Amino acid sequence: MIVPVRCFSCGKVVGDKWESYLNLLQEDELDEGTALSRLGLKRYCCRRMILTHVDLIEKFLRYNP
Amino acid sequence: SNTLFDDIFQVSEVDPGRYNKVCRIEAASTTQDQCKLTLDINVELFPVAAQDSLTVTIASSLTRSWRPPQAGDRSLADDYDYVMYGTAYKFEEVSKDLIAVYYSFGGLLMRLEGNYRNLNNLKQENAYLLIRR
Amino acid sequence: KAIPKDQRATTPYMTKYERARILGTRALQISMNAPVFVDLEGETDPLRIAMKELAEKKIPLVIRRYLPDGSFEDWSVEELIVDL
Amino acid sequence: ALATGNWGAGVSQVLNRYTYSSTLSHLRRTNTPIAK
Amino acid sequence: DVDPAKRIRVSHHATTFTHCEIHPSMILGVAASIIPFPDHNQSPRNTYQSAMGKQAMGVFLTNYNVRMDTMANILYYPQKPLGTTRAMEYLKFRELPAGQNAIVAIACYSGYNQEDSMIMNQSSIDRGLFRSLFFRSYMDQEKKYG
Amino acid sequence: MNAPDRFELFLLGEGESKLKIDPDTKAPNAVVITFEKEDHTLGNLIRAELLNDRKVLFAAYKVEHPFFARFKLRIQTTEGYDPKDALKNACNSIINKLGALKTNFETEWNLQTL
Amino acid sequence: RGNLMGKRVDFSARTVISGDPNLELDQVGVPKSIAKTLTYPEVVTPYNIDRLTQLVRNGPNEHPGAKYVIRDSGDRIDLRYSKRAGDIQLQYGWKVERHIMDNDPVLFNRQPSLHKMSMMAHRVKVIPYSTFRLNLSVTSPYNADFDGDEMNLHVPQSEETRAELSQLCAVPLQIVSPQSNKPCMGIVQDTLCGIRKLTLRDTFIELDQVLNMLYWVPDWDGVIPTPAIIKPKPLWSGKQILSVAIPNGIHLQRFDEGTTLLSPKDNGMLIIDGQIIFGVVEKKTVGSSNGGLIHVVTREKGPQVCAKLFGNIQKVVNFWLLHNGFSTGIGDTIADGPTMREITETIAEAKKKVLDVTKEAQANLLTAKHGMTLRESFEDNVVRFLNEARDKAGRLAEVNLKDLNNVKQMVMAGSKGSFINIAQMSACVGQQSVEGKRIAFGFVDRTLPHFSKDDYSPESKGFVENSYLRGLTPQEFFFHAMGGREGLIDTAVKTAETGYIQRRLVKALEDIMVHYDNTTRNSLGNVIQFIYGEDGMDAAHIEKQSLDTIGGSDAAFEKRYRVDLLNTDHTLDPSLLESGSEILGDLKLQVLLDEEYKQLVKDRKFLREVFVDGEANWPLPVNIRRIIQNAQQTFHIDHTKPSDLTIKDIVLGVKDLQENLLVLRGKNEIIQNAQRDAVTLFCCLLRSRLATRRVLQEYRLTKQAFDWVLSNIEAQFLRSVVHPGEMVGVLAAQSIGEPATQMTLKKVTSGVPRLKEILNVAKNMKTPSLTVY
Amino acid sequence: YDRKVPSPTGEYVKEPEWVLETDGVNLSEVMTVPGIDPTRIYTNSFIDIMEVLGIEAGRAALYKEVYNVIASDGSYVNYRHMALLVDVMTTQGGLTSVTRHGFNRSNTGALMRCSFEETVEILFEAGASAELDDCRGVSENVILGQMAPIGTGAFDVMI
Amino acid sequence: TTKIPQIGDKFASRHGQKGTIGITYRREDMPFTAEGIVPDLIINPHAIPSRMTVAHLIECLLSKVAALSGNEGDASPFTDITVEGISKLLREHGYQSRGFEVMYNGHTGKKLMAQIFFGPTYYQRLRHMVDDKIHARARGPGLRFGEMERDCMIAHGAASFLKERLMEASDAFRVHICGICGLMTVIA
Amino acid sequence: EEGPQVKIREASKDNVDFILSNVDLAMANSLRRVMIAEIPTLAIDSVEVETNTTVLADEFIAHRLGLIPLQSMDIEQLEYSRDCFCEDHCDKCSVVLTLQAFGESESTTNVYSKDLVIVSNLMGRNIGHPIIQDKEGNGVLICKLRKGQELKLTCVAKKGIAKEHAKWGPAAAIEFEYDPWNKLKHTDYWYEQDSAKEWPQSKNCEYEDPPNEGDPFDYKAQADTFYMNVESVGSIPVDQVVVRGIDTLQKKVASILLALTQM
Ligand SMILES: [Mg+2]
Ligand SMILES: [Zn+2]
Ligand SMILES: [Zn+2]
Ligand SMILES: [Zn+2]
Repeated sequence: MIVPVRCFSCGKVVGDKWESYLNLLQEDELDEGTALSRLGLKRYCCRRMILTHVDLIEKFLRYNP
Repeated sequence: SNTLFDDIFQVSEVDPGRYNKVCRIEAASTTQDQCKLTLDINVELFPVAAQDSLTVTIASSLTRSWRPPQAGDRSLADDYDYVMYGTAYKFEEVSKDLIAVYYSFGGLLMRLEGNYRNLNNLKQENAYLLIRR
Repeated sequence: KAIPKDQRATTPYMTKYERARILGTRALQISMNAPVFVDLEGETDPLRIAMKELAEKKIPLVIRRYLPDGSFEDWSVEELIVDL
Repeated sequence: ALATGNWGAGVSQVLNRYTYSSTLSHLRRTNTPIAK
Repeated sequence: DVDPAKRIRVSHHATTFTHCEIHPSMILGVAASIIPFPDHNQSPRNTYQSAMGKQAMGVFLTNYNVRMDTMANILYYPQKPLGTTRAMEYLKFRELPAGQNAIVAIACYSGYNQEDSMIMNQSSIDRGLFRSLFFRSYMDQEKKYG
Repeated sequence: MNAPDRFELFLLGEGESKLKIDPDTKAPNAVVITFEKEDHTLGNLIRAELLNDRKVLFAAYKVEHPFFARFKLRIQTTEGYDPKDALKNACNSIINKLGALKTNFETEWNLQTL
Repeated sequence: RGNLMGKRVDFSARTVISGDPNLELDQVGVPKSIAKTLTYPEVVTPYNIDRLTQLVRNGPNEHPGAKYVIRDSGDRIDLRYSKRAGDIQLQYGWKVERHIMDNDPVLFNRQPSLHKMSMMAHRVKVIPYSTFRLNLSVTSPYNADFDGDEMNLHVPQSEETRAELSQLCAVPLQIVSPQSNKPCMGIVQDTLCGIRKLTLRDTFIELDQVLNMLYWVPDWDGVIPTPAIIKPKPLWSGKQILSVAIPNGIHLQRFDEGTTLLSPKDNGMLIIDGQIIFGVVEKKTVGSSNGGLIHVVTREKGPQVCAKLFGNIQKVVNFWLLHNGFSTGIGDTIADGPTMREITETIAEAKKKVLDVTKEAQANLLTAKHGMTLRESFEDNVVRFLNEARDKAGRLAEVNLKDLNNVKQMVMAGSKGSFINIAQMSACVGQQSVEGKRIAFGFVDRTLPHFSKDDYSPESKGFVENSYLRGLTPQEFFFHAMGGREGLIDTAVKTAETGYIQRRLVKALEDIMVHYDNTTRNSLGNVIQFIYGEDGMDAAHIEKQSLDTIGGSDAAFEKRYRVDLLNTDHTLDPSLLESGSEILGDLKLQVLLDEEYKQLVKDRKFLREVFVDGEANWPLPVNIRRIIQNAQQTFHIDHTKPSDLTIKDIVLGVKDLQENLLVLRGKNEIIQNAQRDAVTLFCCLLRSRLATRRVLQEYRLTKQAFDWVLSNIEAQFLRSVVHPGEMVGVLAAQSIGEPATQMTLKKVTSGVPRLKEILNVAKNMKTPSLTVY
Repeated sequence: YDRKVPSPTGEYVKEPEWVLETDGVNLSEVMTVPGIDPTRIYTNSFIDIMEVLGIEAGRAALYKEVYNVIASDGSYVNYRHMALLVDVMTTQGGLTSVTRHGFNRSNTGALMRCSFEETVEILFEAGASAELDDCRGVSENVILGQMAPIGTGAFDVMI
Repeated sequence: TTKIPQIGDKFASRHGQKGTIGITYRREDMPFTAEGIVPDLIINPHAIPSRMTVAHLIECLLSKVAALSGNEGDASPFTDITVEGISKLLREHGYQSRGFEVMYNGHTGKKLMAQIFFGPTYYQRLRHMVDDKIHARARGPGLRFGEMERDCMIAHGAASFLKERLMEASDAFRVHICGICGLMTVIA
Repeated sequence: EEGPQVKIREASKDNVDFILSNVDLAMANSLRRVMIAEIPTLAIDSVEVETNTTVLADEFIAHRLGLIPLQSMDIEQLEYSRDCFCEDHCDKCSVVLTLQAFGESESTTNVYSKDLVIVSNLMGRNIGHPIIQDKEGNGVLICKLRKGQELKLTCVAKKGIAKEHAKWGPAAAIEFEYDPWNKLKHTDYWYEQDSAKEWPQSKNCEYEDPPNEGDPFDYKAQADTFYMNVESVGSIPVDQVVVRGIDTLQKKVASILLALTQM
């Protein structure tokens, strides 16, 4: 279920970075740790937000109707 | 409106048993080998160490709520540096030719040994402890 | 089976259960707009009031203490000492 | 039998479904009727 | 020579070994396989936590929307746990997690978290922390042999 | 279900006033002000300011229960100095101070590049 | 019958509890919604119409509102569906079933209810969210925690019923229970932890904070205490203000292992006039202990004042703890490098002994103990080596723990933690066991298929050498699993079998009560105890006191209580007494003194025939020691001038007092003896304390202070007598059955199993035994 | 074993002494054996103490025993309570168990928790055998709308 | 429905220790790190010792690490992962090795005298929430009152309360009885 | 140039590191709290749903929409619905946006906050505008649609403050510190052998002079100088949070002065 909009603990908007993130990984073959820092996610509260997310909306979409 | 005890002491020991701000001073008076002192001090606001010749005074003066400034330019029983307030609780016959005294300053303890004091030491709460140099 | 005002051996004092049932009853009556025998110092609560009437030994009630044999003793609220 | 669970008892139960692991854990379950 | 910081193990005084465990952590069941460091944990506590995992919320199926059952709790934002287990992978736990990586603090604060109560960050409850969906469903039919 | 409306933290209800001044009984020249719809922000701030006034003999505040956005502030002053005035001064000071800060910060900000 | 089982429950509610540091000991937080639901039928009155009318106007769904209005003719006006809700001119006599409001008495209880304390009465306080809230200190009487427990609120419905709650079972009136014969509630968790920290000598508080603390105490008299330090910086001691919380005229003395009116370690406890003079305030002083600040204040200042004492303390101490914080992490579970070393060998040599003892047995050099097998005495010795290894490894660990170590801190204050914990966390976990033996050979001749047969080493049969911090090994993890499990299995049993017993005890004594003839009988009128507890006393008015007379040498006994006016040396030095000089030689007075001293000796002999131990400390009503200190500073007595006390005043005063204690009043031969009996032990204490020398040489009392004390003792003694009506049948049962529901574990049957053995009068006991002398 | 004993000077002295602990019982035949103080001999089987020394002894024993069970937990409980237990368990000359002996009674009436739903056959039988109910039980008085003669209701209030 | 975390709700970590909420504070009141991080949850230190629940502490320390470095923390049971090694990694990241951190009080801004164990831990959300158990029966004109609560009330000696509770409000009736044969055979 | 003075270390569209000196810990602290919770901001606070064939529920989507940051520079002139005399809302106390998205392609259609369409008259004031700081310009991912799923919504954003709901939070996370060296002694460090070696050091240390081995404790020193850094979600310019925050706190104390007046 979708990237949280905003990190729980401080509110840094973290909803506009899912895709950016998944890209810094795939093509730029970066470690999760470096990707995050480059998305500007410096505090661990903000980090755990993206790192820990599971994009279930992807398997949710796979059902026909 | 009085002064109850005056004398200079030569501190022989300074003990810090797990207290980062308080120590136990056990000094031996000057002159009378009879007189001996035990005290708790805030080595943080007023340091102390080996064979220091500290002056000590008791009295009961300069209980209604406490006030702070203004008198800063009025009363100055500040002729000393370290100063405490506390209540006295008991006099014990240390048997013989010497009578002791236990003082409690909100926790910081004090024991005094002598004799002429029977006349110089109160029988009630009030009691300030002053120290200088 | 009755026991004369003299010969009473029971306690001179009021037990908490007794002082608890009196305040109860009395309080009840007061709640039922009953004649009050005290001068309110501006008190509104009935229980509160009953405690005062008890305080001023002004409660015409009598406690009948039953022994287990069947006999009994009658003590007037007024006598009973109220310490607790 | 499969609806009730009374062969002829407790066998057969509504599959747990609160959490994915709670379900796994239910299919991996055991029971002992009735010296240590 | 031996890292002191490591647990003390006995030895391999054996020249008769017939078999060898695939891995010792394979003595735990489903529940226990989700506990981090159950080996640095008091014996019973593991049995309590095994029971509670069943009382937990999260995605239990990626098709909950298409299902019609008496009650179902879905966690708004499930989260794979930062600390895991080489065994969680076969229990597809990171896929259908239960739980959320909350930023905890062990401290005596307002006195409002004694005898097992917790102080929870309101502002985060707002931004979505721990919200869940609740789905109940009733059902009925018509007559019988009438 | 038994949760009050969030806006009840800052919006005064019916018959409530930002301030209630009851005269203290225990000590002389003492007062207890009750601030409604205000938390520590204003509370701890004013006790601070009030404590610079050498004519303020006593000054503290408390929020008796975190469920209610309100707090009491007690203020004792020397004889002949109305505690109300003591509060008025602290408030002014708290402002002039924030006056300077707002000014100085904007200034500094205007010299920044980026 | 469906009503006798309380099935049809009216006017009650139930929800989750959650603690609240700002509720008073006797309150109970009620969620607004629940309050709007529970009602109380209040008749209209010249003194409440105003209020009652406003509630009716507020209606059924705005808290200080109401539902139904009942008129003279028993009619029921429903304020939610009624064309005349905006009208209604309430009348004297009508009833307005209001909503529940603040301060209403209500019965609150957590199940299972095995006490009285598990069903006490609180003042309501309507609050916002949806959980019943209560003061933390009320936690143990109920035996509740906040991991989701639920509790029940009951609402009295009559004016009689209400009083019965507020006057009989109110929370403050239960603070000192008659079961443990001490205070049932103390200070805990955060408040206990903080009160220790706040109390160290090292702890100082400056003006900014001192003032906020002072204000937090409601009963505070707005009088800032003078700083303990006035020098370069006026600073206050943690004790200083915590004393603000303590009411005046409260005296307490402690003296722990090394305490000495100078407590170099800040040991013991010394409070005078409600001012703490020395000692760190921890569990012993403020927990639920026998001589505690609580037990005392309750008996001295009253239950309501003691109720607020919890509150005031938890307000200052909890406020202080908020701005200092306390915490706990792994760092706290780590031992110094050298310490781990000294521990890793302490175990290593422990294994050696085990190894040797094995080689010795394998050679058949072991000589079995008496009645034991070579095999049993081997296990016995091996187990002993390992537990001994576990304990010394532990003390090693416990020792480095700095004064900073948060875990040590929680252990020092007495709020969670214990050697066994630090020992198992930081150093070795221990030997696992099951059925009082090490891991058996469930597999043939072995523990697990990872070992060879006939292997009795420690690794093999259950020893866990590692710590929780270090982690268990697979083999360790499993045995431990086997043990911890046994701990779960019987915990389940111990729970059941006890709940059984407890209910079964209540059945047998539920009908026993104390009657107006001060007797204890059952429903049949049969006598069970001619005097309750044999002394007619009420357990809650009893305290442990020491009868000085028993102990010591006959010599000290004489230097103490002996007075001989006819003898220069051993007489009353005229400094003690006014008529001391002119008494030297009074023949007629000696007769009195001699008759006194004789009585004291008869007593000393009697006490030594009752308590063969030589044991002097026993619970008895009226704490005399106190009444006296309560004379030392109430009349400001100076131990300098002589007393204006007559040797008769004392001797004849103390002698008359005894005529009044009274537990029975029968005006006949039999009862008058009972009276003498029931009072015998107490008088022994009385006579030993108010003995002529003592009252003159030990505590220079004056004819007034003494005349006061006498007067006082009589009062306290009479308040301590049991009230006819007390249902001691239940009390007793519940008093044995609740402390039995906490038991959960040198070879003998103990615990619930044993108790069940006893209560069932089982002829086939498991651990018989004869003890011959 | 240790044993505080009086000294000829008066103080109590720890005067150690030898004691035999046994794993089996035969009180009757061991008291007789010479060399032992038949006065101090003890057993934890109160049932045997009673049979050899009389119920009053048994009572003391039974208490001494109940005590240890609690004491062994560090716990403490006021004498009056266990004492009362021990007495109820004794007043009839013999040791009576409380973990439910009778299937009907222990000390109740013919109305309290009218169990069996046979308040039907119970009332018919109660009429047959002129039963006299004392009405001292809480629930019996409930059915009469009265307070039972306990605490608050153990005395009448009058005008 | 959408159930949002309420004061009485149930939560638990994975170390056999559940625990309801006892209040909620807004980020400004919560204690804060110097970086500006503030907690989501605040459990009581007093719930650790007696529990021997050390894995919890490790998991947290290990988690602070994983987050800080974008790695996945391996908390499997029988590995060689140590508290020491993890502390080494945490320290490289600039944080004090055992998890402690200087924090400030939200009301005052002043520092907290003690440092606090701060970091992420996995917490679960248990079902059966308060707004599902609030039941409050009143119908004027557990939760049952059984033999057990009845006994307690008798101990208290609350005689009249027991009458008011166990009874069924059926309005007391008035009858005239004969003193010789207790039957209601009196013509009044 | 008077009491509270500022020294800025860094600045940007999102961050501002500065040093506050000649200020009590109090003011420094309140000012901080204010920012975190008492500064007006515009946020979607009402959502009407026409069509939702998405795999997310309505309240789920709605919660995110309320979370999407929106311009708020001219809020100081937009009104609080509860104060506007209209019946519900209007261009005087709100901003209405609309979100219409339809799964067209078979490549999974993403919905972003840039698909929000303001339909009310913004009356020339800069306010209400999905904020976007993305590289590709898609300010926050709202939802995902498959083959042919719909999603028709109308959102009404209102002037709000964090206290009511964290969404009206424009401050992200504040860095606070003072007395980098424990000179003041407001903390008792927990050590295991050497405190000074176990606890790292703050970059603020660099900006203050060490303690010097044998100097006695300065019992008269109080807390001066605070090293802060205010982050910003965007809804408002960094420099603005600080200012408005100071404004708000300033107006608050003002209200107490007015209150004593009316009194
Ligand atoms: Mg519980
Ligand atoms: Zn964040
Ligand atoms: Zn008749
Ligand atoms: Zn409008």
